[PDB]
Amino acid sequence: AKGLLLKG
Amino acid sequence: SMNPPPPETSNPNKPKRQTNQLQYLLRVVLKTLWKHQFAWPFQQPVDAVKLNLPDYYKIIKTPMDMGTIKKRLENNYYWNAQECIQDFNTMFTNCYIYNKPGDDIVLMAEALEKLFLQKINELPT
Ligand SMILES: [Cl-]
Ligand SMILES: [Cl-]
Ligand SMILES: [Cl-]
Ligand code: NA
Ligand code: NA
Ligand code: NA
Ligand code: NA
Ligand code: NA
Repeated sequence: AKGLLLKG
Repeated sequence: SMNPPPPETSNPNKPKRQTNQLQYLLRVVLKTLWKHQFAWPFQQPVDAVKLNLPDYYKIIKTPMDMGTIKKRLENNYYWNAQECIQDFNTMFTNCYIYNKPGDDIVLMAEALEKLFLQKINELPT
């Protein structure tokens, strides 16, 4: 995982 | 910490050409894959700086993304469709290698890859 959910 | 230079999308020493199969791949990217609901994480290189992923480019030494592929097709960078298909396989494999099973990003890649392979199985000529 890359923390993409944290982007927004 | 830093991002690498992104993959090249033009090269004055690499021969270029247009083929009907390469045109078909561009049509698939523009009409189907680019606007897919799961496309957005693949539309540009992984920004390890913004995402604070110091390990990404230690693990992924052949990065690839659909933004790069799209620009390569639009610039006629490829000689044949196989080069382009290999770039797609690299993009999907990188995602599976860096991430882990059960990650939502892996599910997104798998769904995009399933659709891409359906379109490959319909390639012309
Ligand atoms: Cl993620
Ligand atoms: Cl950087
Ligand atoms: Cl070709
Ligand atoms: Na989001
Ligand atoms: Na040509
Ligand atoms: Na052709
Ligand atoms: Na990392
Ligand atoms: Na080839």
